[PDB]
Amino acid sequence: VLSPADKTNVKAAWGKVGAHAGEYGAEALERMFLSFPTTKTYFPHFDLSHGSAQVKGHGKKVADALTNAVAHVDDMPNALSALSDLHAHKLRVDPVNFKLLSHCLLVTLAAHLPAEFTPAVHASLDKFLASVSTVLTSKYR
Amino acid sequence: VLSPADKTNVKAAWGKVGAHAGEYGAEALERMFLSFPTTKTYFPHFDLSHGSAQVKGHGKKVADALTNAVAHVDDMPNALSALSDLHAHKLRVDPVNFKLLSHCLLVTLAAHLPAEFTPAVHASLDKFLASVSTVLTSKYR
Amino acid sequence: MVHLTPEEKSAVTALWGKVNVDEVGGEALGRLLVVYPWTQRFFESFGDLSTPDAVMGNPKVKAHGKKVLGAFSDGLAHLDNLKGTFATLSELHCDKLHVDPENFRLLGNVLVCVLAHHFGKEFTPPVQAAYQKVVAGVANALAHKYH
Amino acid sequence: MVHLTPEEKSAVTALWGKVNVDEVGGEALGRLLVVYPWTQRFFESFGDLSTPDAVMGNPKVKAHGKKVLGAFSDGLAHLDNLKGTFATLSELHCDKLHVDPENFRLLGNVLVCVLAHHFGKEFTPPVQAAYQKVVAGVANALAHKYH
Ligand code: HEM
Ligand code: HEM
Ligand code: HEM
Ligand code: HEM
Repeated sequence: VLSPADKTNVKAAWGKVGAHAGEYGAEALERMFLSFPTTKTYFPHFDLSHGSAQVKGHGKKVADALTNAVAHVDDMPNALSALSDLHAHKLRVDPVNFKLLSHCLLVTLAAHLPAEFTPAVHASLDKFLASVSTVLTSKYR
Repeated sequence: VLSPADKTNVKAAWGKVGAHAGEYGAEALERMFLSFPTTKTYFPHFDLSHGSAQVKGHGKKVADALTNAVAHVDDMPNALSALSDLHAHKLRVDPVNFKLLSHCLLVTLAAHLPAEFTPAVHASLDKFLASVSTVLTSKYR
Repeated sequence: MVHLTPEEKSAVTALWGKVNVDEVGGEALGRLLVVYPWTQRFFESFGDLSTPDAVMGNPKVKAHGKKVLGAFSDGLAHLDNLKGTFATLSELHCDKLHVDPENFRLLGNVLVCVLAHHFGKEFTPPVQAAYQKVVAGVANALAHKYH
Repeated sequence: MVHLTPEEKSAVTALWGKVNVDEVGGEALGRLLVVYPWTQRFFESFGDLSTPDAVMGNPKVKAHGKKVLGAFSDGLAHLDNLKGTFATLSELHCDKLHVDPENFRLLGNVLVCVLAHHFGKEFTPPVQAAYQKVVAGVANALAHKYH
């Protein structure tokens, strides 16, 4: 469960992400594809080369969804409903992969938010991404 | 989320377990210790020899908790509140280990319920154990 | 994968001799598709997978199960060299089929449940332990050429 | 276990030359205890672990952190024989300490986070990938003698 301090941490850190959210979403995917090559099996239709516009575009979508989640932190399941439907019924990404992206998002934030990426903030962000992951995988079976 | 059909499946299978719950809980532990030796790291204070009173007693307490959960499948969080506190604050078992015991409980039920362990019941029990695991890990952070 | 003691090897070979490969193959693949429905993503060309019954009775599922467990079966003769034995298959699953190796682990656990259901009390804790090592071994061998 | 392309190797080595083991070690262990609090079960004798500030400022956490990363640094020097290198410590962690090897994986991930935090833009996607391989290697080496 996200405590009030968790919610404050998340909104503050994401606040600072601001306009770079899209750039960071792409970087996180890039990190994921290089570090955990099995994740590439879900994007056989993409050009996964460094700088790919497909990765950049997808990065923006992932980022926008996370912004939406931050904005609706008290009402995540409803806000992410269509996305939970999509992952469960069409994309069908193994639940294990969510932990890999989550880690990569964390690494990306750490690399860009020296000041804000405190141990307390790190913990809150990890809890937040696990909550998002839980919701997205909620309707798998 | 357990569907109403899931709930029916679980109560049916567990009903059949009946009075052997405790002997089954012990066998599941022995299966876990043998197949996933890293789980022994949480029981250095136990005589883990086959048929030890410690393992039999522990197997019984595990089975009782499961029975409690089946009885209160609509309100698991509340029913297992005390056990979730114990696991989060005292035992502090890494969450990965819940998946290993759940798998060994599934194998145990499969080996003892030939007639009842249909694909649909298997699916329902898998989800049920995942839900129990989630509730027990709920208060970790 | 880990250590198979000659005893643990023998316990594997002995039970396997009693397996109906085609039957267990169909059962394990069908149960994978029922228990972890996301795995159905590769099989939309197999037709009707709407219910447990439809899955378990689908002839394409049964036929694919037979193929998969037949290769598994052949691997049991090469416990000493799984990586070599599964290299080309590893490559194919990565490069052409795009199958997340996590599916091999899921199948392995479903297979263990199937054997347990099939063998009852003969599937003892030590026998399970040996098969766990084999299923993890096979999964590792199939994921080895992923890149 | 670690398969490193020449480039990934020199990448690893170059970054490690700039790490203050003392400082990064204390950071990595403290963050582990904060982010995954259940890991505190091995350090009951370390003092106050009650809040992030208590954890991060604990001298025993700082001391232990230094010890662990120093042993970790030695592995960097024997990337080709991680298992031989860590055998003794593997046994110690199993037999005397009773540490679930899953903890080695959590620490490896926290370490990556710490390096990214410390080095910023220099910790590029390819560099991270090389470190992920190393960390997995190390954790595997440490879990090797478990029984
Ligand atoms: C924080 C976790 C995640 C979030 C918020 C997220 C969000 C999204 C969004 C917003 C889309 C676009 C949907 C649309 O086109 O309307 C999408 C699609 C997709 N996602 Fe997820 N995703 C997450 C995790 C994952 C993971 C871990 C994987 C696999 C490794 C994955 C694989 C895909 C794929 C393959 C698509 C379709 C992309 C395309 O065809 O362009 N996602 N996701
Ligand atoms: C289905 C999941 C589980 C259930 C329902 C469960 C239930 C229980 C129960 C009822 C107790 C006894 C509480 C008491 O004495 O009042 C207990 C204790 C304990 N459990 Fe859990 N458990 C589960 C998973 C695990 C796992 C996966 C592990 C480690 C691999 C574990 C390790 C322990 C330990 C070490 C104790 C302390 C027992 C002693 O010192 O006698 N549990 N658990
Ligand atoms: C023990 C694990 C497995 C083994 C030994 C195995 C083996 C095989 C073999 C021998 C083939 C035929 C290759 C050929 O065309 O020459 C095949 C194809 C295939 N496998 Fe695997 N497999 C395993 C697990 C899986 C899993 C878990 C999935 C997905 C859930 C999967 C998906 C596929 C698909 C989609 C094909 C192509 C089928 C077709 O074109 O008709 N396999 N596999
Ligand atoms: C990078 C992986 C790790 C390495 C290389 C490592 C190395 C070491 C070394 C060199 C020692 C000193 C042994 C001695 O007393 O002679 C030690 C002790 C210890 N380690 Fe590990 N360690 C690692 C990860 C961990 C993790 C993740 C944990 C648990 C979270 C852990 C728990 C301990 C404990 C409890 C001790 C005993 C300290 C004491 O006596 O108070 N270690 N480790």
